[PDB]
Amino acid sequence: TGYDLSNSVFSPDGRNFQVEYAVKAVENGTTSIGIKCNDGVVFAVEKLITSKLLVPQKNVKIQVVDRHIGCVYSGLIPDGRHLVNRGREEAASFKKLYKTPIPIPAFADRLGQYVQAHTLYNSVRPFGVSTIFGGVDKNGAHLYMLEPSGSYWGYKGAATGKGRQSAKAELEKLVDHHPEGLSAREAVKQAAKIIYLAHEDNKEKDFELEISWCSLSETNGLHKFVKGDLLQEAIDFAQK
Amino acid sequence: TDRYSFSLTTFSPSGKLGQIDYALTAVKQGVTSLGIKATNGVVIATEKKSSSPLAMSETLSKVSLLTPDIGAVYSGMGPDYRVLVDKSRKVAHTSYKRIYGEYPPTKLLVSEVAKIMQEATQSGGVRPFGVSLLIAGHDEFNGFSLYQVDPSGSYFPWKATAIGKGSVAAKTFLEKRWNDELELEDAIHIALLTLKESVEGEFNGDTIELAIIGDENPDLLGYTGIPTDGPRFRKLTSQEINDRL
Amino acid sequence: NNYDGDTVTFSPTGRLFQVEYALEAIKQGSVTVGLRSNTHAVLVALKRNADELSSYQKKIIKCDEHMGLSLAGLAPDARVLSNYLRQQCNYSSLVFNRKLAVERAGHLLCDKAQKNTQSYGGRPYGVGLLIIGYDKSGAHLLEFQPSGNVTELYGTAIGARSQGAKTYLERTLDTFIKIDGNPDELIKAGVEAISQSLRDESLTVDNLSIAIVGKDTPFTIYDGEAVAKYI
Amino acid sequence: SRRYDSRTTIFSPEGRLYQVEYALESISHAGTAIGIMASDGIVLAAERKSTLLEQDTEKLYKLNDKIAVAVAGLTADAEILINTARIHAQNYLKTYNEDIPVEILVRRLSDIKQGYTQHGGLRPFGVSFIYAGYDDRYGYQLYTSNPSGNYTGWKAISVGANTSAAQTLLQMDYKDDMKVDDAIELALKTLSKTTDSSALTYDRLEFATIRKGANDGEVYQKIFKPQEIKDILVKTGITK
Amino acid sequence: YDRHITIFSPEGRLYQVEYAFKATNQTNINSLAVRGKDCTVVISQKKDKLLDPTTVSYIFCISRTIGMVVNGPIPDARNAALRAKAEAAEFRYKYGYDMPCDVLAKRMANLSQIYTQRAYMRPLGVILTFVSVDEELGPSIYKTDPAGYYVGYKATATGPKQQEITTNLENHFKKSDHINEWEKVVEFAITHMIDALGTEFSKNDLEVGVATKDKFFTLSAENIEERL
Amino acid sequence: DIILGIRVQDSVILASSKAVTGISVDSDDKTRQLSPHTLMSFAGEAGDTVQFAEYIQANIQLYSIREDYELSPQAVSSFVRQELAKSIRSRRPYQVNVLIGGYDKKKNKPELYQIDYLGTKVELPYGAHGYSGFYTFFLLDHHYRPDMTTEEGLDLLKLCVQELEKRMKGVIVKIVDKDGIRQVDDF
Amino acid sequence: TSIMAVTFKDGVILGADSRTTTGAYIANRVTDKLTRVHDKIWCCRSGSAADTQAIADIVQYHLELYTSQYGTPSTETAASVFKELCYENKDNLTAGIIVAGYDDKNKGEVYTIPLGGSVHKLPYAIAGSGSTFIYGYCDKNFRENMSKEETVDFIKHSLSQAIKWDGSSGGVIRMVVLTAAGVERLIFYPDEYEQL
Amino acid sequence: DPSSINGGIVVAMTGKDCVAIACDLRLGSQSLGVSNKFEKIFHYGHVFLGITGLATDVTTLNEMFRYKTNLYKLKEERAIEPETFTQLVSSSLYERRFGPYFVGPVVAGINSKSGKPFIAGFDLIGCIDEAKDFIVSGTASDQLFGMCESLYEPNLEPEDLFETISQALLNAADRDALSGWGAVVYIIKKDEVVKRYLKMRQD
Amino acid sequence: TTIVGVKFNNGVVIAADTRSTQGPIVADKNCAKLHRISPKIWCAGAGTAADTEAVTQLIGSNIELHSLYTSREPRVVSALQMLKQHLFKYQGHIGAYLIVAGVDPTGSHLFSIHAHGSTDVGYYLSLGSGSLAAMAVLESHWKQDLTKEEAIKLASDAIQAGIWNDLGSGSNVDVCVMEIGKDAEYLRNYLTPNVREEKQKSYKFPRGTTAVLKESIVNI
Repeated sequence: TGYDLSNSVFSPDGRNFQVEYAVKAVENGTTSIGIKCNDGVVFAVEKLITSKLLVPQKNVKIQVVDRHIGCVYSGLIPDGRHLVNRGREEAASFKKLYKTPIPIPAFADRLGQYVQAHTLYNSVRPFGVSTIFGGVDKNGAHLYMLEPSGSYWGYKGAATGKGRQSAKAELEKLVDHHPEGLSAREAVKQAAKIIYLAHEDNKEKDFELEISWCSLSETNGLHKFVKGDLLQEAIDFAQK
Repeated sequence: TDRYSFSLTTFSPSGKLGQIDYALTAVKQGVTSLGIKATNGVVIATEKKSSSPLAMSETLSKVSLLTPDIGAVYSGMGPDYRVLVDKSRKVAHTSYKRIYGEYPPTKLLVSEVAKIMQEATQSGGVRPFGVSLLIAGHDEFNGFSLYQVDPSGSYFPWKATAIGKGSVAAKTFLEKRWNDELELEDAIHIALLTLKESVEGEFNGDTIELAIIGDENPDLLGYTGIPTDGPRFRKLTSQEINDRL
Repeated sequence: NNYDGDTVTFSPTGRLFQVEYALEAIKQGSVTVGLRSNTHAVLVALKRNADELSSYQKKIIKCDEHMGLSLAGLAPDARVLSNYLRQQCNYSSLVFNRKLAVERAGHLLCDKAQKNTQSYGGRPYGVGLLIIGYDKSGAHLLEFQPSGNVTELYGTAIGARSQGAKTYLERTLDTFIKIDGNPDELIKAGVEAISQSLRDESLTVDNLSIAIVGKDTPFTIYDGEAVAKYI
Repeated sequence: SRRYDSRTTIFSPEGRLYQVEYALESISHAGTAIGIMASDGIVLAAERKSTLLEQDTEKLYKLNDKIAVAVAGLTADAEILINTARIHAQNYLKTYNEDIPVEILVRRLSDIKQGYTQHGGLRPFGVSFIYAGYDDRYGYQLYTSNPSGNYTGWKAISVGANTSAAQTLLQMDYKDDMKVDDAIELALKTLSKTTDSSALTYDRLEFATIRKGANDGEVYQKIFKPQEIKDILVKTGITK
Repeated sequence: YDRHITIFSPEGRLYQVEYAFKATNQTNINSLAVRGKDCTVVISQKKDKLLDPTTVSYIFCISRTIGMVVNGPIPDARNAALRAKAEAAEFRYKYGYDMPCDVLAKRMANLSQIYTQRAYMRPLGVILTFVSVDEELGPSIYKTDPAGYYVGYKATATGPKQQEITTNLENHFKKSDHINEWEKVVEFAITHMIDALGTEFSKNDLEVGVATKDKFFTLSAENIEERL
Repeated sequence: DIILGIRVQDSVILASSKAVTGISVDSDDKTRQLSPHTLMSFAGEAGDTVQFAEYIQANIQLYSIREDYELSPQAVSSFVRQELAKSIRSRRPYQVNVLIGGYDKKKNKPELYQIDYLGTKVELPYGAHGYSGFYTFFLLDHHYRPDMTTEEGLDLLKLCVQELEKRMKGVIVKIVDKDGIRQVDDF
Repeated sequence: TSIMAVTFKDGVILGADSRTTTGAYIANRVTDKLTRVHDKIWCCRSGSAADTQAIADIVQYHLELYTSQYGTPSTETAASVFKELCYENKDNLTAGIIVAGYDDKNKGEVYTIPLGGSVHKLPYAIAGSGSTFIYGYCDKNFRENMSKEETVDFIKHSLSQAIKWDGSSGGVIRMVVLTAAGVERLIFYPDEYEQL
Repeated sequence: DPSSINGGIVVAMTGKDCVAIACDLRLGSQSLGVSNKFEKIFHYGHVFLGITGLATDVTTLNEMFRYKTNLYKLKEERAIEPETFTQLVSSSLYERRFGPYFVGPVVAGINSKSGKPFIAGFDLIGCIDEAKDFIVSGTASDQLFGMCESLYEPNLEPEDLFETISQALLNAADRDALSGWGAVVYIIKKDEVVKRYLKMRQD
Repeated sequence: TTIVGVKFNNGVVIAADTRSTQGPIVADKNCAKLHRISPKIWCAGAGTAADTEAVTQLIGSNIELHSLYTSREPRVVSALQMLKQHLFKYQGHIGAYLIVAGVDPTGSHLFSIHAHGSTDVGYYLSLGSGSLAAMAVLESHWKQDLTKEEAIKLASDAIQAGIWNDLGSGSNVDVCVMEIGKDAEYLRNYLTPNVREEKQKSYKFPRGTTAVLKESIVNI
């Protein structure tokens, strides 16, 4: 009843309704997916072409933290940019203190603490984005997903946004059919296919596909966009 | 972020501070504790209730040494009492001992605790403490003393008193057995008899806490050499309570 | 509606109503059009006046020698954002001897707008902006909304009845895309586009303002007789 | 946190301060205090509100060697204000090497009270004070101050549960040429007549006098012990 | 109202604290802690093919000797874990010896009490169980709740199905404190949980934390299977 | 800098040099009437003296307005001493020495106080600041009597001023008594 | 003070003397200049005793927090934490530190932080007042992939010469060996190393 | 040296059941005598304090200690004893560890409950010196030490203690250029205090 | 001043002299230089007397509060750390040179602390202006295993050497012994080898020799 009008107010059943409303805001965004391969991570996202006047290949969504972390999000894009700026500040501080690129689980914990801190007071609003991020460190490849409540987990494959159900089903089938794992390029192709399949829920507007990856044997442990012939091959595979 | 710069305790149209009354209700729902003043000591007593049968009740003590000659007990909310005891010890050290080299008298320390409790009923964005305190002490120039401090910061000196669920019955019993000539042993016996009425479960040394402000204890003073150097406050072990039962 | 009191409250469906009210404030402003080619970028603005004895409200603000914008909505918010953009461009020039990119300025405006929709005690801005510039990557046009969303487009229009101008721009995209080296033709295309949003008024030298930036052209504003040849 | 603010420092449509009036109503339910000034001294008499427990070691307080106060209301707020007043008197003595006039201290306390009424978001002090003092300017002085920040000077005054009846009694039987003993008798008679109890015993009273002499110098403050109160009650005629 | 912030109800209650207690049971996971007179053992009941199982855990290593188990939502759990790690490190720096379990529990309980008394702070909907082998007290289990209340235990259980485990533990102790046996204590706790709840806990259904004299560690799934 | 003061049975007489220190042609007055029955004379570093004297005068006038009452000379001297003692510990201490003359109406007696820049207050029958004492104290010690009248005090002050002029122009002479503060014109 | 650290085939070895002086008076015959900051990360301290002790305490605290949050820190990370304190407070502190660590991947590593607050990674490092007298000998005798016995002998000879020529160094020779097998302590008395 | 600008000396001795505290009266700037009526001894109830050093610091400390003793009496409802006042003086002095008062305070009194005379001295930063025989302070401290180590006896009646302390003070002040323009002695018993002004050579 | 600390088989003993001077003039012939941080933790301080006393008092108050908070007996290392950090914060401007000894649940401990914050651990330590003679005695006679009686004798001998040979040290000897299972034993004036001989005469003046100008009664 009256327990939904302020943040950080427990309901009689032990719920925070503002965070659930933020999840509702997240559910209205576009579909963002992440796949963990044998030696890296692949991030894919769909961008709606609302008007033909939008300049193609501009308005980049996927963002980079340090030189090895990739981040994508679904929900209110400015909130995602705020979170990415905070993550860049955290990574810079860690690098300055300890002279080593920040490990992915440590970065995930710092982001989670920052998101959680916005559910503790009624003078602030929870973040309305769900974030899929990851990369490569000395321990290997890591993929994480973070929710508006501040809870995060590590995933074999993650999906968020309006077309999350079909994307999750496709990711589960992909994981089941490849127990050994997947290569980076095969992961890029599968991400293209899954984004195209998940777009079939929203056929009212056209979309553009954006793909990035961070792999040890393909990018030497750095985060790089897919723009060349590989992007066209992935698009052709998805449309096939 | 913190915008609670305004008082949460305000006067009702009838002239009553609702939050302090509600804190008093919370105190009145608490377990019984008692204090009795004798000619050569003071006794402070309380019941020890366990949240779980698997909990080691010895790790939780409802009677706390404030100074070597001053101790305290409470009825109400436990964590509030714990924080208040920490603050009281710190104020005793930083307000009196670091200035005069001596521990404060009982009355001044009670006044400091009362100031702390009052500040929680007028400062912004703070809930008043939901405890009532009984403080027993001894000082050179005033003798033995017993005080009661309320959630509003009001404190009163008592020859004997009780707080908690069985407050009225215990107060009547103590009124009927006051003669201005009791000794410490008589006061301990009276306290045990009064507690036996207000305890519904087992009544032994593991469910009662007793403390005394009596005579100096050179055994509880881990050094020798200074003739002027005693910790009057003493907590009775469960074995002694069982023996007295 | 109990969820529209402040900017830190979500609705049960996940909507921020103060942001939507600021967008509504934008939708009641005078129409402005932005357009660009591979060599030049142009802004066309229709001014408004209180009455005949009044002057017309300025709608185009210069940010730097290579960058400017036009506003639709609450003018003081446009002044605040324009001052911030001027400071950022000046900082880039002073510290790096570098001309600030248009995309980075859009990012800065997005970040500044986002902070006003998440904390108590502050309202979102009440203006939409069209930003044109020329940098090492060529000509750029951006659209900024007070929700923080910034988009890069070939052309657009904002304000009241801007849909007709937007449809005209969408239809004639391939034409004005290739107007390179002929600034007057691009300006005339923009004027024709903004003519689609007029209902009961005609363009005059008092209510029409134009701005242009380009490869060899610093950001310049034409008003009054300077636009008489474009009517 | 705007919802939870009660706005303790705002006017009413009639131009009244609700918190000040409510604090006055709160004070109207406290033990009665009476101050009477004669030609050669001042008498303060307060009625406790009682059990058969410790009394010799709550309503009468000492500010300096020449000024005392009687309290009606919350005791802890009164103690706060009394500590501030004692510090102020000592500061005045340190600065000017003279004893502070009564009116200056009273006005300082009244200003402190008024500040809580005008600015800030905190509740006012629910305390009324009766000041009895001596200075070289006017001699013996009696004042009262309420939560509204107003202070007044009185020949005879009462504050508390039965102010109306006590004031009506004091309007008669008071003369400008009375003595200290006559003032003591009048205060005791008024307390006995206004008391809502079976008898006016010594264990429910506090007494104080300020006069000249009595094994002292210019001015002596005497705070009556329970035995002295009993003797005075026997002498006057109450015999309770 | 009085049911939205931490102020007294007319009955002297604090509704937000009670609601945080309710929130502590959002995850349907039970945990059990026992002592073995030379070690302390805690066992939790971790319950999607897309998740990475190794990243799911409610058992934290606060320091070299102190371990923690949390009942409640994972964000508040990680908040409390970070706070406890910082407090233990500060204690060791300031006083020159390792922080004991009971003092850390008291400090966390004081923070919880501060939350229950200050309006702008909300309580954390978690229950914290600290285990160690103190150099002065031997095996130690202490528990703190959203109300600011903490106590030590001979053994303890947390979760929705905690009454059955508590009753079974009390019956075992009445038969007869502590467990007179770390691996044996771990197997005892596993069997106790199996008897209390039912079914057969596989290596993926539980997580085990063991505190010995100079260490606290967590067993892998292979070690848990070795226990089975 | 000549600052001198003599307290006689019913009054206080202060003398201050009417000289400055350049090139100009004026008749400087180094005294401020703190109250109708309290006067202060000052000497020391230029700038600091006038500022300090005006600050003290403003505070005393404010107190007099607030209480509708005149502070006694003792209270004024104590306040000035407190101000100087605070100043000596500050970042920029005042380098000012003062003589305070007054006529206590309650006690109906004249009072003279001498305070230095450190904050040392002394009540004296006669006092001086600077080098006036070194050349005046022999005469003051030989000739002073506590029961002297106003004319006798003026004659003694005239002898002191002549002695000062021997080892050097003119002085300003102020009288504080029951009728208040006045300036001597025949001197 | 004469401190050094030498990398060898199986790990690293730190060595130091034990003399503390207040001018001409030996205020402590038996000083431990080898301070542990983590289970297999140690340091040799030279300069102001108070400054080096405070820095080592702060570094140990920071590394404990790092271990609780992120895992086992590397030797380079510990050297960086030392470097931050030395460089940012170089106008108030006098500290020359040799950080020596072991890990499974990098084996043994040595970093030197001289006055000023710069960090240099070296196969071996030497510091202190008595180091100047052994710059040649060590440069003439250091090899790589030496066995444990050879490294012990090298450190013993070098420190014996440094003690012999430097009046501010002396006492016993303390050594700490960091290898995969763990941490080992060694001590050598004057009657042993003075016959060399 | 600020402590040697104004001059002055204070002595204190213990009797059988009595105490004595004496001071000089001179106040001078550098070498010119300003006042011969500057007393360095004050009392707060039955506790006596004598301060040597800067005259401004003497007055300031007297006012501050009067403030603190009045507040102590108001809160405690009893006068402060010499033993507690000594700790109060030490703490007040150490609170200015780096901007210290240039003072030489000496405390003398009789404990009301015990009746035992008490005496103590302080440096400028509050170090306490407890003595059973005597305490000296001022510019003529060495002369006072020489007089006291020779004239003092462990148990003296107040009549003899007066002569002893007076002779020590006078003979130490006659060898100090900055001390001596008059002299005051206080003889303090349980129920009586006597103040005497001595005759002196002046110059 | 001379201050020493010596360990033995089941505890630790500290010792000090009792002379405090201001230059060449003796200000206090019997001064206490053994300070009680806690009932079984004692510190002996040289350098600035006021600094030593104030710092020991502050650290003792904090240690007592910490012991109440933790419900445990104080440890020597805690006092060492707190003293060390407080002294290092002031960069040597607090002139306290301490020997801190004690017994705690972990055993017996002896440490030395300098005014800049450096600390040392040793079986035998000396500090003060007479520390050289005391250290000469300690190096001459200290043994690895000592009984309580031998340790007391050795510490007293070192303090006596400082008394005899150092001008800034003298008068009496104060000792404090702390044993693992016993109470702390504080021996004030354990040895008093400097007792002034009787004077050649008595200088008691006859009554009436001092001239008096005025007399009055003071009301207290």
